[PDB]
Amino acid sequence: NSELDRLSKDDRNWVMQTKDYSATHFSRLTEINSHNVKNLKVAWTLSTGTLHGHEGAPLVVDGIMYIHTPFPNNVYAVDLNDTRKMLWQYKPKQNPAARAVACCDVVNRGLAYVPAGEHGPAKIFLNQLDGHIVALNAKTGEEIWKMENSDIAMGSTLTGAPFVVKDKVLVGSAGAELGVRGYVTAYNIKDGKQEWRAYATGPDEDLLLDKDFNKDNPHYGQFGLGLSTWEGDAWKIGGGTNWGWYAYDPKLDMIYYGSGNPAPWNETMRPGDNKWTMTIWGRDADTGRAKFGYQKTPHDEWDYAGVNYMGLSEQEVDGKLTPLLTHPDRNGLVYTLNRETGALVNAFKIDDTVNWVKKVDLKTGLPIRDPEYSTRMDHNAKGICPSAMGYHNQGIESYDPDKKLFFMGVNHICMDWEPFMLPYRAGQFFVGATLNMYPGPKGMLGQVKAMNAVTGKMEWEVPEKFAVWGGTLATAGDLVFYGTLDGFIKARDTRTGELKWQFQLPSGVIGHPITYQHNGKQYIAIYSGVGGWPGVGLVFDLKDPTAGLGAVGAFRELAHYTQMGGSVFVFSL
Amino acid sequence: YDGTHCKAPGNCWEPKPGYPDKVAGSKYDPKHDPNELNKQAESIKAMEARNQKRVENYAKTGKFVYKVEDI
Repeated sequence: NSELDRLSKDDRNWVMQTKDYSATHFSRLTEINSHNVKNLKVAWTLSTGTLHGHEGAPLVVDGIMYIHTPFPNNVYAVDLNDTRKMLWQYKPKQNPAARAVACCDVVNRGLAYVPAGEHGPAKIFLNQLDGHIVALNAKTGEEIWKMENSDIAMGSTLTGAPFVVKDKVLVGSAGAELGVRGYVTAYNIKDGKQEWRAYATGPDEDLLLDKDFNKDNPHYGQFGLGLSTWEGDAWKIGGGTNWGWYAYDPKLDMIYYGSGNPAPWNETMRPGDNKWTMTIWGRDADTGRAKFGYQKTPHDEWDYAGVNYMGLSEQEVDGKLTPLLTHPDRNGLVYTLNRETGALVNAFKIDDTVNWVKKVDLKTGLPIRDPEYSTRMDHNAKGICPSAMGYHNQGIESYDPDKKLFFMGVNHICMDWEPFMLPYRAGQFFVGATLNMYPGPKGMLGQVKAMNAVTGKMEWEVPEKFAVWGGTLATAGDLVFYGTLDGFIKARDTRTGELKWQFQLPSGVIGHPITYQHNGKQYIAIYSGVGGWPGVGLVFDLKDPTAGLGAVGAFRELAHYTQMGGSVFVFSL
Repeated sequence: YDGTHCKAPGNCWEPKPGYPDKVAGSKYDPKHDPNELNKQAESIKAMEARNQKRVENYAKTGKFVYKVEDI
């Protein structure tokens, strides 16, 4: 959408969760900088009125801040000239049974926005846990249209944010832990009409492939693989849901996202490559037809769900300036591909302790597996890094184009794993593995790292007591801001990693910071409200270390530092 | 199974030592009920048909109505 793209370039706005179609999470604002951030104070605050994990962050457009919650996914609008009043509210009525098919808390990654419109007025889009895509009038909160994307009776929910591209809004999927076969859908923003729907497994017509699919890298695989890499009809329940983030290159008119893990977690029940789960896609915007598809994790054994963010940049590769995507996967590799051809440029370990894979051979594109860290029936596999929580999860990260560095919140979590046999019944969980998690070999649960994604050169690395889950915001002030699960917002100098500021929020953070200018002043805003997968033990009062899909044991200390919460904090000088 | 021996481009799966090429008829046979397998696709067809009703009604009247019984 060219007008949304133009609004994203204005520092008064934060128009999409990823900030802009490149997912830079980088602000050119410098009022707040490495030399004065120690004086940052709380300016004002809001309560969201819910508990549970608060993922994503607010949007700001045309002087209005938009806030969203976890289930029941309430939405509200605040005029930034009158911060105490809610301009409008939208309060969905959803079946409470939606909560029972959410594996890892009732999180929602947030709103999208489109400006007015041949279509006509400016709209806010909300994905509800219960599977509905909702278009609201951005100024009044009036419900314009609402469509059913996903059915909770099949264990199929929504948790990823909508994504606006031209006259379409894209809606993902969720429920791979319940055998949901993944699909992404484009709806027309005017009337909610479904334009196209691309599945992650099964016959080629369902996958929605370009005639020239993977022409540039035929060794990735081309046609028939969404059937031929499964045994029989196991693809029908085969996972590949897309609940993370997208990027878009308007010049190529291509959308990029990752499909999630295959189902069940028990690898022995689904022999084959399981394509096209775990895949980095480049799809044409109008038609949804994939121009490339790279499978990062063939035949997944570890739930390295391939949904993490895609950060676009333009960098030199062997002296030639190249359009790229960079993608820190759950599997502990950082992928950089040519975002026009899909060619692999690099795939390096985000931390050297990753052990499921020895290395990725860049010519074949294949990860060379270490059978010592495989999983399989009738074996308890021990010491695999990463755990299923990943060395990177759902946090949107940030890119400083002047330094050519990505800044990432990283997890340091390892696991034991043993599968078990179980039947598929629609609407029931379909996991089939028992996990125990714990800190990786360096001994802590989190890190923040700065890296060059072409060379793999780490500029700096620092430990964090817990996994850094919510992603990052970087600025021309030479700062990277992030929240921690234990309930801080922090700012570090981007040249060195040095900690310059910290503030104690009410609750842990699982979303990202934003920044924007309003009436000539810079603000930083963030949600506080712990939950999601690391917070499942404290949110649901669980005590068995293997509960919460193995997260409970690893995160058992978190409840010593934070309670649930639900608030927005806004800071300024 | 190191992931590098490929039967065809994009198809490199091998059984681990001692495990079967095919699961059907093995001790690891998932024995899925074809009827359970088909439920989510049937549910999708039904949502798609309801949504098309809502779209058609909007094109006909110029007013959005969610509840398909009220059309």
